[PDB]
Amino acid sequence: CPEQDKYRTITGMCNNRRSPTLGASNRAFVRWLPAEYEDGFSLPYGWTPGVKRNGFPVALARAVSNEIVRFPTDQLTPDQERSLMFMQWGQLLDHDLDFTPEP
Amino acid sequence: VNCETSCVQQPPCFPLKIPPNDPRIKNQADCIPFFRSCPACPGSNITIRNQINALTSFVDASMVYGSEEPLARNLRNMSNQLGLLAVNQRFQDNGRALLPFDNLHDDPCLLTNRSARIPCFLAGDTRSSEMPELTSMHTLLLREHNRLATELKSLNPRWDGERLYQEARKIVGAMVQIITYRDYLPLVLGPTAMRKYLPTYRSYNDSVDPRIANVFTNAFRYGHTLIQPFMFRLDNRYQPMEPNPRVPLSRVFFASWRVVLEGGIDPILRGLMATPAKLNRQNQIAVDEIRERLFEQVMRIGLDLPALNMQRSRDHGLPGYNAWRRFCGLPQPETVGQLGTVLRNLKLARKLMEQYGTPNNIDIWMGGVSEPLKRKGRVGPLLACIIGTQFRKLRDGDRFWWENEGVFSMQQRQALAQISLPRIICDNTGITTVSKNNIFMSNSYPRDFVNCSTLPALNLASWRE
Ligand code: HEM
Ligand SMILES: Cn1ccc(-c2cccc(COc3cc(N)nc4nn[nH]c34)c2)n1
Ligand SMILES: [Ca+2]
Ligand SMILES: [Cl-]
Repeated sequence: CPEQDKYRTITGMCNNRRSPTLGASNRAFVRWLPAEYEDGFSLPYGWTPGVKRNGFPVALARAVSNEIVRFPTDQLTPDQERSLMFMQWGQLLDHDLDFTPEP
Repeated sequence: VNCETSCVQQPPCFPLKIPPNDPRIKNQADCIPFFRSCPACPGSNITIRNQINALTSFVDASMVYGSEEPLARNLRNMSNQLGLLAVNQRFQDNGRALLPFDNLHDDPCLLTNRSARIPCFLAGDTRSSEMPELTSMHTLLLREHNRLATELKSLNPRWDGERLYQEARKIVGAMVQIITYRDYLPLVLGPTAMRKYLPTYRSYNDSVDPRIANVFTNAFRYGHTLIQPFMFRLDNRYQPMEPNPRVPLSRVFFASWRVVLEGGIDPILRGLMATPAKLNRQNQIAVDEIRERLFEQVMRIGLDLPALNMQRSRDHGLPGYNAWRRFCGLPQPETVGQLGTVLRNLKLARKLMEQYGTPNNIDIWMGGVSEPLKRKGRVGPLLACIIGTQFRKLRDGDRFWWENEGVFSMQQRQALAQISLPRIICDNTGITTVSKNNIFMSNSYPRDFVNCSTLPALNLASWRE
């Protein structure tokens, strides 16, 4: 860490001088609550057929989508007080904050 | 093994199985492809599985510059000491810049159109090409960097190639913070949460952890509910620019050819400012373009984005709805009656309670988007908390935050506060009729539209050396 600095680093490194990898790139997400898994450490809920979550069976995301997210597109209520640019900046800002890499 | 074509559940695959009597997939053996998120610790049985953020949590405009040193260089125009960002040397938008092209093996953009043979673009974020409306914002921000670099070069010709890039970068990131917290966030939270989770900024705090919370990644996907099933292209008179003025979203994903060979950024931005966003309603959550036809042009099957969000939250081992309500100090519904009261919709409470069994098991995005919106805000109290809590941390925990003492002068700060995204559109496009402040509210032409002259530009006089 340099004693005096005029600009930001490219990796976010050194923004916090005490914990220099805080907010920096290619580092683990902070957790605001402990993680919740089938085995308690790795396997996601839904993983093992049979295994229930908090006493209840694990609902398929596709089924939750089919039954709670689906509607006929012709019925779409347009927002009066919001532009499509509002939806668009959120994505642009999100892409400044997080990217969970996959294999 | 190969999540892309295989429906077997061997790591790193976690494929989404098809339920009986599915509206689209009649093949039960088939499934939605899924690649588990990368572990911060591969193979360990001691650490509780966590995931990586490949980006700088900071509102520093890393989607412009890059969050990795090699990509920060292979994005700059190294041929001159004008410190600009490199551009497309093969294509232009009425003489104006276009983001450069990226060398890719498995290029998704090329599969949207064989005949055009237009690949993905190259920005500080791999997702720049995912949609032309996003390519538009990306193209605008790069243009505004070279535009600032030039306006600073003529002001201080005694400045080198590095100083120019850094000083325009500084200003860019600051404009991202200004539009985020002053314009975007109040219209996300509403006035109530905006005063609770984001009170008047005091000064930088080194004891505030500026990382992104594992939850924020799934929670901030609330925007999926604001998705319009078409890309809206508009002429210089804000009228349906033909051919293809309402192009279905399943034919716009990755289609980079639509920017280069179908009008450029200008018709996309006009249509962005003038078209209303989709309204999240308890019975109308997200569109079937993203729910049935996601990346349909580039994949063996179209994905279901709202479902991906849910499986992803399980992959990230996220605690359900009730855990987060508590985290936020909000009541925790335990039954359909209680949830009915929480959601202010018993029909939804019953449908969710049928799927989940208890609201404890309700996947964070599912429960967050199901909640009724705040006053003047586009989320309920749970997402307002998660989102708000995170943005508080990214502001007070940012040592290069625009308002912080030393980043900019008393003078530059005065200059910077005059900036707005319409003004950014005025200077980087051939668009003259612009969204009258607030850009994110304004959605009807000409009722909420003004001219480029009626907007003050950013004075870079305080920047002189
Ligand atoms: C263009 C329309 C959009 C599409 C097609 C889209 C698509 C996606 C997809 C496919 C993912 C990864 C899904 C997964 O496999 O887990 C994703 C993640 C994400 N999206 Fe969206 N999205 C869009 C708009 C937005 C909007 C409007 C927002 C918020 C304002 C947003 C916020 C997020 C966030 C936070 C993530 C996780 C990012 C990460 O860390 O990797 N998205 N989106
Ligand atoms: C290096 N590399 C690995 C994967 C990619 C890549 C590039 C463009 C789009 C996509 C899929 O689409 C999204 C993924 C995501 N994690 N978040 C998003 N938000 N909107 N769309 C999103 C993945 N690049
Ligand atoms: Ca960043
Ligand atoms: Cl190029």
